[PDB]
Amino acid sequence: QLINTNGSWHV
Amino acid sequence: DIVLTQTTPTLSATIGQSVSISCRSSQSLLESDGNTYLNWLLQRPGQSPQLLIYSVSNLESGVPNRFSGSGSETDFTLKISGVEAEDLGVYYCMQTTHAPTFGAGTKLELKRADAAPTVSIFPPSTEQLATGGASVVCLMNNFYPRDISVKWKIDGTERRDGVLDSVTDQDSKDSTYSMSSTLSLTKADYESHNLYTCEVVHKTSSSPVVKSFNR
Amino acid sequence: VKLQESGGGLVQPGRSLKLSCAASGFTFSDSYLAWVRQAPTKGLEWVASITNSGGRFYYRDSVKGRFTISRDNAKSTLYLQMDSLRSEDTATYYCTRMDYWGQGTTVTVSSAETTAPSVYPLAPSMVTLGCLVKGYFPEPVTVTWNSALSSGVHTFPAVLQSGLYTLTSSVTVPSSTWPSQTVTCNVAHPASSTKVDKKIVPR
Repeated sequence: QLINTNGSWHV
Repeated sequence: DIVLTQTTPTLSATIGQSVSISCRSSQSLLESDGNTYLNWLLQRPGQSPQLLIYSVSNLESGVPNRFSGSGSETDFTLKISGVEAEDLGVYYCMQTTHAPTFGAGTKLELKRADAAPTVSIFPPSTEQLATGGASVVCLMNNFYPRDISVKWKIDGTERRDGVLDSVTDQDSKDSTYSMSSTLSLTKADYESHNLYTCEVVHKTSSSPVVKSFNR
Repeated sequence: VKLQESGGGLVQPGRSLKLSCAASGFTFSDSYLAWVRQAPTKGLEWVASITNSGGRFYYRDSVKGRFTISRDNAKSTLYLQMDSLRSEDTATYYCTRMDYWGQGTTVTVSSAETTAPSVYPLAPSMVTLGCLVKGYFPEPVTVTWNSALSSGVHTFPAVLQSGLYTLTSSVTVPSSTWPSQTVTCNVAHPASSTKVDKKIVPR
C-alpha cells in the first residue's frame, strides 16, 4: 500500500 | 506520464484552524489490485520529506490524528484538523500506480497581521566600481503577506534587465518575509545615469514606497 | 528504522559518482527501496527503485543508460551509480522506503570551479547596513555580524550569476550604535577554506 512494488512500469 | 496538480501552491492558516490541501490526477490512480496508490508527504524547513498518509486515507504510525486523507480515483484531499506549528512546511501528493510522479507542492505558511516593508536603498561600493561591475541593492524587510512588487527606475525609466530577486523563508520569530533586489550594471553604464530609484508595492499601502539616491 | 545516504559532492559534467545508503533498525532484505532527488526548478523526482530480493527495477527516462541501482542485502546497503553526470542531475539525493527517508546527500554538477567570495559593503532611529557577497562557488556561505549581533540579521538566498553565486546579508541596528561601534560581517566559504571580515564604514 506504501509503494505499488508490483507496478507494471518496472523493467 | 501522470500529472499531479496541486491547485493552490500557498495556504495561509492560523494555529488551530482546519485546512484542506488538494491534489488532482490527470488519469485514474486506481490500480488492477483495487488499491489507489496516492501518498501525502510533509517537508518541514531544512528537513527531508516525511510520510503522513498512504493509499489515499491510511494514517502512518506516529502521525497525529489531526491528519486525514480522502479521495476519488482522480481527486485527492489532505485535511489538517487544527494546524499546529510543527505542521508548517510543504505538502506533496504523490502516486506510484503509474511511473512514479510528485505534485508541485503546497506551501503551508502561517497567517499573521499585515506588516509593511522597511525599504533601504544602497549605492554600489567604490571597491566594486574599482572593477568592471556595479550592483545597486534594495531591501524590503519584515513584510507580510509574501506578495510584493519591486520596480527599478533609472532617471525615471524602468529597467528590467540585470535585476535579481531573493525572498527569505517566513521568519522564525515574527512570521514575516524579507526580500532583496540587486540591479547588476557595468561601471561605465552606472556612471551614465543620475537618479536611481527602487519602488516597492505591497498591500499595506495604496501608493508605492519609493527609496532613491543620486550619488 | 534508520537510513543514511553518503557519496554526494561537487563534480564537473561527464564525471561519475557512486552514492550509498546505510540501513539499520529493519529487515533490509524484505524492504523495497528508492532514490528520490530534489532540485529547485524540477521539484521532487523518482530516480530509481529496486525490489526486496532484486529482480525488478526502475529508472526514470532522464537517467536511463547513465544511472545504475543495486543493493547488498548482506551488507544492508543500497547504491546508485551515477555515470555521465549533467547539470540537470543537480539536486539533493534521498534513499527511501517511503515510510522512512534519509537525511540526504547533495550532488552538484557544474563546469564552474571552487571560487572564494569578494565581499563589498552596503552602507547608507534604526540603520540597515549590509554585505554584498559576490562571485563565489559552490554553495553554502555562512554570514555572521560581529561574531554577537543576531537580532536584525537577514541573509537572503543566493542567486546564480554567470556560473557564480551572489547573496546579500543585512543588519538593522539602532542609530546610536553605528558608527560609534564597529559593525562587521563575517562571511565564510568552507569550500574555499576562506573567511572574509568586512567592516561597514560610513560613506
